[PDB]
Amino acid sequence: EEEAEQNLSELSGPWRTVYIGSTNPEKIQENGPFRTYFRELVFDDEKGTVDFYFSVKRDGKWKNVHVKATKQDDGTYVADYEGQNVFKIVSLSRTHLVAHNINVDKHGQTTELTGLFVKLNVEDEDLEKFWKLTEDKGIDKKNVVNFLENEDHPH
Amino acid sequence: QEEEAEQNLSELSGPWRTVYIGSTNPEKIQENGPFRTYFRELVFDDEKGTVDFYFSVKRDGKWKNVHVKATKQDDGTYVADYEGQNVFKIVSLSRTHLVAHNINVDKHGQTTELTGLFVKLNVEDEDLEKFWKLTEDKGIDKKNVVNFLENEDHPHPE
Repeated sequence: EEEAEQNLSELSGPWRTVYIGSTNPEKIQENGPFRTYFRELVFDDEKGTVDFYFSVKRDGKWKNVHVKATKQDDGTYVADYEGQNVFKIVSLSRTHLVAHNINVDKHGQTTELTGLFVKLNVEDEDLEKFWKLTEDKGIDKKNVVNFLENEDHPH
Repeated sequence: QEEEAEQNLSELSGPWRTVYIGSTNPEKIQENGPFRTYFRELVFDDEKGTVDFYFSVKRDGKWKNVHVKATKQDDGTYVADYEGQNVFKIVSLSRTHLVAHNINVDKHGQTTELTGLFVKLNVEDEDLEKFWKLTEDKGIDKKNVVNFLENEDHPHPE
């Protein structure tokens, strides 16, 4: 029985959107800029930044987008994406993230958003069980596909 | 003569995703292969002894949503029809992971052995309550919240 030491950087990895709510429905409608499907998040304690990787549809086409946010002394984060944004983490753990985002667009219109995201956790012993099983059946390592990374880097 | 297995897998139902899939025959999991399956959801029914699989596959340029129902056997294994006959065995399971071994026999009698690792997307009640309270605090109407876990308008992994 052992567990990895908790470090903010240990929260980095694949994350997925569960729910997103908005005071302005147009922002999260089909082709809305905030109807974002999360791919991965990278937390950096030393630089005080969070990098967001997500996908969103625009002009009927899916786009891969990266946004870097910077921590403020008040602990909140600022990011530029379809206007200015102030992002606040309401609850966080090894498995979930609940946040509140304030957006002011290029016309001075304000929208407040709430979101629930969850982390996809892959443990070491489970990976080991899969690999031992795979060699037991005589399957070559080049004969296995990583589905998780394909979803994290769609097109 | 082993004894009976007390099986309560009902609470493992929910959204699950594919992590890895290995195969003795590479053509089955390559692009356009019938076994390059992106899992979406698993529903276990302890009373009927079944498992329903919901997943997506791309067959010749188009994306397909597939539903497969499997049935347990005295054996402890499950059988299902999908691109042939299949015998599925759960080798390791827990609230978050499933490691399985599947044997497929296609229409030409060819036997393929596959291994797989799948992980569960677990959404806790404590966190769901926190989100709904916050949502209410900001005056957002429930009609204005989008569910991203069960939504047909999603991105393609390939």
